[PDB]
Amino acid sequence: GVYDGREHTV
Amino acid sequence: QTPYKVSISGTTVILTCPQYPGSEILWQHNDKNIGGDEDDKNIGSDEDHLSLKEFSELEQSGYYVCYPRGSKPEDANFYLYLRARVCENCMEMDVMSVATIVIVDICITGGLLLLVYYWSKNRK
Amino acid sequence: QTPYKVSISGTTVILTCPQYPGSEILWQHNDKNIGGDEDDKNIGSDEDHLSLKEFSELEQSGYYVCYPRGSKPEDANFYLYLRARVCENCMEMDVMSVATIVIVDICITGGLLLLVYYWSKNR
Amino acid sequence: QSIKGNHLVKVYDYQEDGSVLLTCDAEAKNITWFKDGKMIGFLTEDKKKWNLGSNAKDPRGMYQCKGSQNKSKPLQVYYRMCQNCIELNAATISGFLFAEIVSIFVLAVGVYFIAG
Amino acid sequence: FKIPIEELEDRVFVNCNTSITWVEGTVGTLLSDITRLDLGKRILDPRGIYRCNGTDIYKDKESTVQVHYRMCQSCVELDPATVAGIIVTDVIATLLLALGVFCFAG
Amino acid sequence: KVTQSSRYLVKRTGEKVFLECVQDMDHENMFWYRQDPGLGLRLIYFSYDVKMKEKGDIPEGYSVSREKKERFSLILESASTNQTSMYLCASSFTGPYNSPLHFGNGTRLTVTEDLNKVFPPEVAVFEPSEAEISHTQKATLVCLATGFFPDHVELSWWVNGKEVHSGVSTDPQPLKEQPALNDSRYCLSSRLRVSATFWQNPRNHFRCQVQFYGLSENDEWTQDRAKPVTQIVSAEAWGRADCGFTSVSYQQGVLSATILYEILLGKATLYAVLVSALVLMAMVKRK
Amino acid sequence: GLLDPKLCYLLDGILFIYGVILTALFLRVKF
Amino acid sequence: QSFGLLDPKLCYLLDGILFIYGVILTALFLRVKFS
Amino acid sequence: MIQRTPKIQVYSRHPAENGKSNFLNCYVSGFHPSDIEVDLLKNGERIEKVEHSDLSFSKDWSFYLLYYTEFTPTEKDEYACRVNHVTLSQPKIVKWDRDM
Amino acid sequence: GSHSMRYFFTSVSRPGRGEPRFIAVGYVDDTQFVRFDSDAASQRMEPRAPWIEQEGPEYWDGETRKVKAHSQTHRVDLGTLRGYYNQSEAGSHTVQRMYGCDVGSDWRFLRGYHQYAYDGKDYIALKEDLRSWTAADMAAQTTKHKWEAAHVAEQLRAYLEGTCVEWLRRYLENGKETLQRTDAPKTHMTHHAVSDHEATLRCWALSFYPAEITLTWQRDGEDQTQDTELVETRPAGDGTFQKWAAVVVPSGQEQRYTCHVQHEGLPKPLTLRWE
Amino acid sequence: QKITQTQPGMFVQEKEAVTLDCTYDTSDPSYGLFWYKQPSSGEMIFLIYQGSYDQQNATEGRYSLNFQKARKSANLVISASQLGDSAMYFCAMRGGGSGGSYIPTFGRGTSLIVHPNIQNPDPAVYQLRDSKSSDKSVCLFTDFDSQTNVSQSKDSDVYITDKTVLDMRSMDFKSNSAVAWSNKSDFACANAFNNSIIPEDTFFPSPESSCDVKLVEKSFETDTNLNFQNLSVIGFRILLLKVAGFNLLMTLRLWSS
Ligand SMILES: *[C@@H]1O[C@H](CO)[C@@H](O[C@@H]2O[C@H](CO)[C@@H](O[C@@H]3O[C@H](CO)[C@@H](O)[C@H](O)[C@@H]3O)[C@H](O)[C@H]2NC(C)=O)[C@H](O)[C@H]1NC(C)=O
Ligand SMILES: CC(C)CCC[C@@H](C)[C@H]1CC[C@H]2[C@@H]3CC=C4C[C@@H](OC(=O)CCC(=O)O)CC[C@]4(C)[C@H]3CC[C@]12C
Ligand SMILES: *[C@@H]1O[C@H](CO)[C@@H](O[C@@H]2O[C@H](CO)[C@@H](O)[C@H](O)[C@H]2NC(C)=O)[C@H](O)[C@H]1NC(C)=O
Ligand SMILES: *[C@@H]1O[C@H](CO)[C@@H](O[C@@H]2O[C@H](CO)[C@@H](O)[C@H](O)[C@H]2NC(C)=O)[C@H](O)[C@H]1NC(C)=O
Ligand SMILES: *[C@@H]1O[C@H](CO)[C@@H](O[C@@H]2O[C@H](CO)[C@@H](O)[C@H](O)[C@H]2NC(C)=O)[C@H](O)[C@H]1NC(C)=O
Ligand SMILES: *[C@@H]1O[C@H](CO)[C@@H](O[C@@H]2O[C@H](CO)[C@@H](O)[C@H](O)[C@H]2NC(C)=O)[C@H](O)[C@H]1NC(C)=O
Ligand SMILES: *[C@@H]1O[C@H](CO)[C@@H](O[C@@H]2O[C@H](CO)[C@@H](O)[C@H](O)[C@H]2NC(C)=O)[C@H](O)[C@H]1NC(C)=O
Ligand SMILES: *[C@@H]1O[C@H](CO)[C@@H](O)[C@H](O)[C@H]1NC(C)=O
Ligand SMILES: *[C@@H]1O[C@H](CO)[C@@H](O)[C@H](O)[C@H]1NC(C)=O
Ligand SMILES: *[C@@H]1O[C@H](CO)[C@@H](O)[C@H](O)[C@H]1NC(C)=O
Ligand SMILES: *[C@@H]1O[C@H](CO)[C@@H](O)[C@H](O)[C@H]1NC(C)=O
Ligand SMILES: *[C@@H]1O[C@H](CO)[C@@H](O)[C@H](O)[C@H]1NC(C)=O
Repeated sequence: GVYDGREHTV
Repeated sequence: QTPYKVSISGTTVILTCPQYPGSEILWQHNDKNIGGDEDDKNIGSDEDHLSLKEFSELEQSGYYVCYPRGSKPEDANFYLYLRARVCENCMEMDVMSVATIVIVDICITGGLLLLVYYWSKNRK
Repeated sequence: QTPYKVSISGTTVILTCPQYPGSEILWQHNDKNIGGDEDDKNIGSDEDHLSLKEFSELEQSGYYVCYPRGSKPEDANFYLYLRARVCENCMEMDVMSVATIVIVDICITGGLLLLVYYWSKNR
Repeated sequence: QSIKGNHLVKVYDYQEDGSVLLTCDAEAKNITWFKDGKMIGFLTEDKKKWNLGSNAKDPRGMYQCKGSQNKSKPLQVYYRMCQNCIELNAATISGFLFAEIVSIFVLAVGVYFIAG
Repeated sequence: FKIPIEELEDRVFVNCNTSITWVEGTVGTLLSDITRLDLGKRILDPRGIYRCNGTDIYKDKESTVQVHYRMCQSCVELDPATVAGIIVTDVIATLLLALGVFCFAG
Repeated sequence: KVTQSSRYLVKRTGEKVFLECVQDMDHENMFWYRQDPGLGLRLIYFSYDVKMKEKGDIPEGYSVSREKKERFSLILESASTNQTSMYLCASSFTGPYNSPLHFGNGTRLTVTEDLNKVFPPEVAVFEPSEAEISHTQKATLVCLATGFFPDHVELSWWVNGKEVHSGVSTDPQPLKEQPALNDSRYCLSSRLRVSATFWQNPRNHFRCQVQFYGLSENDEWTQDRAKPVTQIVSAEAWGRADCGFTSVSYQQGVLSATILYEILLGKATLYAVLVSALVLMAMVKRK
Repeated sequence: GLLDPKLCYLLDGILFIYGVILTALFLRVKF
Repeated sequence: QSFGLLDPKLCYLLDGILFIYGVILTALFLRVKFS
Repeated sequence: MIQRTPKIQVYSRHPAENGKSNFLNCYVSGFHPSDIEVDLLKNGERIEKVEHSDLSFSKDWSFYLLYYTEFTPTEKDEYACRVNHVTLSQPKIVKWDRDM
Repeated sequence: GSHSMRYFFTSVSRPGRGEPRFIAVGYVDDTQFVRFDSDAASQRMEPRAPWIEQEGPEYWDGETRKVKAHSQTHRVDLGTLRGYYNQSEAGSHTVQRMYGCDVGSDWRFLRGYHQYAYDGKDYIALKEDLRSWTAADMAAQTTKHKWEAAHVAEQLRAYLEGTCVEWLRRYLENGKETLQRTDAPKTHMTHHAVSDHEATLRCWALSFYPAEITLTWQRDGEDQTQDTELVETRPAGDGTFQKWAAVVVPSGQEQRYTCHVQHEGLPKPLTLRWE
Repeated sequence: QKITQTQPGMFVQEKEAVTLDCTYDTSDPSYGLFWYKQPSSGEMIFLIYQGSYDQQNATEGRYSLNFQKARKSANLVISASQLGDSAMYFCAMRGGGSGGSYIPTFGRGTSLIVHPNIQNPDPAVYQLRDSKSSDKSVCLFTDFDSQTNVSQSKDSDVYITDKTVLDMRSMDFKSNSAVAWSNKSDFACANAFNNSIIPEDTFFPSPESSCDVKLVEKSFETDTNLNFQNLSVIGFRILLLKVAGFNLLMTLRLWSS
């Protein structure tokens, strides 16, 4: 399974 | 403009709204219409008077407004805030009443004193 | 501990900061800086007194604190809770004052009566 | 009794003391107060209410408030509290008659003796 | 770190998280709750100085509060004109009495 | 910080109803929930983020819209009686790592088949028994609000013009007057307990206030009785000591004594003037 | 107790007449 | 239980002054009459 | 923006012997960026049906790919793969050798 | 023994046509088992191993949604990184992202990693403790600060030490036949005379799994670190790998040389001599 | 992915610790558990959160969690219970989204009631005075043990509320109370709570009244107007005294001649 948390941009 | 007339006689309070002469008048108290033909004898309304018999301070104090029929209360241009204590038998002591009582007491006592003085001279 | 000094006259309240004799002081009331703004005529400050004119019981009652300049206003560890009912021309006086004024009035009138009678009797 | 419609002055009653207070709805910093049209003072951000004193003196009159906009409509205040009203019951009239008869008798005796 | 003073129905109370130390003034009565002290009715003008500690943090720094109440239990409206009138009327009465004494002597 | 458009709403069947929900935490996931007695929370719709949406387990009768990031609108196309419930909106981040839902205060909605059934409450206050005062030196005032529909009221106690929170106990929920049948109005009670010394001071003023949420100004009313709009109904009382000596008796006595002493002073000064005039005439005629 | 001032008024009313009568008697007999 | 300037000590104080004056005066009157 | 040059290997899945089916592989690795042109040639001409794997990179962020097709080696045929990249001035042709 | 799960993401901007090209691959050890391509017609996450097809529709829906979220994040990242470096709007640039986790023979957590790169060079990475960041240049510092404010590392550590190991264990269980196998290399050596005097000896290694192996040359015990050529390990196209190493020697000295191979599928490291 | 709270309704004495139970099952590799409290106002207040991959239990203020991953339980522990803890408590779980469903699942709900410790009980039934604005008679049953508990009436015209706890911070007194009222002439406080099992020696006031004049005069206070009027009375008295003395002296002066 791929990462399933909160997404954050650079 | 011209204020309301407030008349107090015993436990009866009469409110008069002089504006809009001749036109029929509707009354609201605390945003509730009053004075209509509802089955109550304490509250009555005629051309420009409102009679409230056996006035109760706690329930009947507050905001009163007079407006013509077919209009809205906010279009009325004045509000009245009335808070009063009523008495069946409470004679007021203002300057005029106390002065009147004092003067009449002086006059009656002086009349009796001069009468008895002349009577005493007549006897002795 | 040296308490605050509170004086009420009419509708004027004066508060004195007790334990800061050698520095300029600042006042806070209910977590808001008060006094020392050189404005707001009804509020004034001097060496060690805070003066409040036209005191309002509803809005001017509560906590008061005094602190030296340069110290953040939470190091202080001595507050004053004030609730005052002020009144124009209203002056405080006890029943003892009424008793003493009645007694001295009666005494002086009686003494004057005796003096007048003695002065008039011989003549 | 609506904010819209230029009704802004309200009465704030039933306090621990007998004071009667007036409140203006406008959110403006400066509040000017008028009685019968003429200005009677002004208040700032710290004070929100105008004091009319104790209700035992029967405050009566016409009040308006103004902030930054035009003047609000007048509100009439009328108080009738009977701080002097006396219930004229049996005890009161009995005391009155006793005092009256005692006083008339005393004066009558005095004028009888001082006659001649 | 101000000591909370609470105003219930007609009385005034001091609230701490610990025992309250009486420094001066009104002694007050304990409620059987150690962290609360009752000072009585407000119209009796309770005045005093009290001291206590904390509990969440600041468990080594003290705090002191002074309560001062003034509710004109004994105040009275006195216009300067009214008191002038009373004093002058009393003076008139005392001179009238002295004149009566003088007339009685003769 | 999640805000819903309203807290109380009453509508007639067949209307189109709008419910709003705004959050300012920049949250991705948003949810609309419905609460019913004995059923717990049931999800109507949810949105992963802007412009996408997915049905819940009870999506029948509702539609949603997520045109913006911070808004999630719910729509009832045709209001029906079986949509009367409490509605909640929630928002959160994405994923299961320390991301709880953040709810608003909720919105209670009642749908009625006729607006003629909306009624305001009747409010009454009852003074404490003297037997209780004698036995325990405490006084308990009781407030009753009866005959209102829907159950959208709030109750408060005001003493000497200030709101009171200590010594107050209110019923958690309004109760149906007759639960046997449909079309039943509601009732509510509250209690305020005070010391006996505070109660029998005649200067104290007590008031029970009920805020009622009803019809709005955009509703048609074709009935003789008054339009049941949002309003306030109160009931007041003075402190009462049916026996003993109070301040009003003392005040009456003082005024009576004042007037009697003024009358006596008038008589005394008349006699003084008379005797002075007699003395003056005697002195004038003597010489 | 007896915070009613009516009793105080009754007492001063009795005392006043008693005092004035006794003053009149004493002052006429002595003079 | 606060009277302020309503403590009955004042009217009763006036009564005590009047009573002492009256009792000493009537005692003097009886003394003179018996003398 | 450093640019790396691909490395190329040409081989077969199974050991080659004439007559049976097998797979020909051209394997490219260690290049950046990821745009690349790879072809498999039989006697110098393109082979139509060629499959390739999915793009992936190594620890140093350099990409690699594998291209493969079915063929049948004979003694008289030639096989190669042609690669063109942005870091190459001209295309590079690598021939298939049975011993490598 | 030890095992690992790895994920690779690449996004390349096309400044003239369409949205950036996005490609994602997932690996367990040396076996690819999943992929996604934005230019394919399905627009879904697709299986690439026989043992992963056991998963149900909810698995594929969730994976598709998360990977599309990944691609959106990469698009915004490209847009921002263009501004951060003051580059024109006409060029094409790439962002690369890789993360994964390791477990030991007891299938307990061993280590994790998460790394980012822009245009082929390091941008920002997570340290070994998975609690603080490492920035390459000044432009990365800003991002570092922002992430330190947003507690990104806490989420990443929770995923890496947690969910990653559980998914890896489930995969290892469901794919026991193929994932836990080991294939010993098939080995032989060949000889080729160059022209007339020298010659080359080349020892091979065919069809072994996994891909880690060692090849060495010895001349009567002499370790020939030089004079030998060895190529990179290469895939065979069916799940196995190939390698070979060659050495050039004078003729008649073949018996003096030997090739040593050690894989983990060999019980004892081998030793090959010519013929 | 489902949660069950088996037990509806819990009771606890104040200053005591209580435990609310929650059991879950899921197959999602990543998930979190978390609790809410809903008071009578109707809002949901977040309490505590714990993930499935963190050592130690989550603690926040008086709230703690007993998390047993082996037997799949997440119990909520409340320490030193207060009267304000009476609410509805909800257990919830959410998942990663690939090993299970993504949308959060909630528990059924568990109600908690805190009972006060009554040091000196004194049950009584009182009759409230008539309101002169409504035709209702109100009986008040107060000061029972909090182990006593009340039932509804069979009569459709008689309304009884449930028990309610009241707190007086003015004199730190806690009490239990219930209220009954009706529309009928035969409604008396003697039989207003027949159907309920009231304890023995419950005080029933006599219909007559009692007074304590001392207690009445305890609550006496004045204002400035009363003080001014009293001073006016004193001044009038002294003025009358002086005038009367002058009058008597003058009349003795003339009567002597
Ligand atoms: C007597 O004890 C109570 C606690 O039993 C004290 O009240 C507590 O004071 C702390 C102060 O640190 C409050 O915590 C604060 O919470 C806010 C909001 O979450 C946060 O922003 C602050 O940084 C701080 O952490 C705590 O909430 C509060 N408890 C309650 C129930 O209000 C009280 O201060 C004590 N009395 C005195 C005189 O110190
Ligand atoms: C100076 C000498 C000649 C005295 C004059 C006659 C006295 C007998 C007068 C003086 C003051 C009078 C009192 C003044 C005030 C009161 C208060 C008044 O109070 C009330 O109880 C009435 C109000 C109510 O009951 O509601 C009752 C009469 C009384 C006792 C009056 C009774 C008669 C008194 C004692
Ligand atoms: C407030 O706290 C201080 C210290 O925390 C108390 O002072 C202590 O008093 C004891 C006497 O029993 C001494 O032995 C200690 O040395 C004192 N401590 C310090 C730091 O001086 C104080 O008694 C507390 N007061 C209250 C009201 O709780
Ligand atoms: C709620 O009441 C409405 C109106 O009586 C009904 O809604 C119907 O729901 C069914 C599905 O169960 C639909 O096929 C009908 O078209 C709906 N009717 C209308 C008028 O929309 C039904 O009685 C209740 N619905 C639910 C979901 O409980
Ligand atoms: C939404 O709910 C919050 C509570 O979660 C309300 O905030 C409370 O407001 C009252 C004022 O009556 C305060 O005494 C509380 O301390 C507040 N609680 C918190 C947690 O802030 C808020 O008022 C509600 N919103 C509306 C519009 O009523
Ligand atoms: C939460 O607290 C409970 C209670 O201490 C922990 O459960 C204990 O775990 C140990 C493991 O060594 C057992 O010996 C105890 O018997 C358990 N307690 C009970 C009451 O059975 C639990 O481990 C804690 N949660 C976490 C995540 O650490
Ligand atoms: C108050 O509530 C209930 C009403 O039946 C009684 O509490 C029961 O106590 C027994 C003790 O063995 C328990 O087994 C029951 O489960 C309890 N019932 C409930 C509903 O909690 C209690 O007796 C009642 N009070 C009185 C005085 O009877
Ligand atoms: C507020 O009132 C004062 C009183 O004169 C005035 O000077 C001041 O200008 C007023 N405020 C503003 C904003 O004008
Ligand atoms: C306010 O009242 C004045 C009355 O003189 C009027 O001229 C003015 O237009 C009013 N302002 C507004 C905004 O209606
Ligand atoms: C109202 O009446 C209908 C028909 O008689 C019945 O089905 C319904 O259940 C009643 N309402 C309630 C709340 O029971
Ligand atoms: C009883 O109450 C109902 C309404 O609740 C009213 O209509 C009825 O007249 C009442 N009966 C009496 C006897 O007051
Ligand atoms: C109601 O209470 C009275 C009071 O003792 C009792 O006599 C009567 O039997 C009770 N009725 C019922 C139906 O319980």
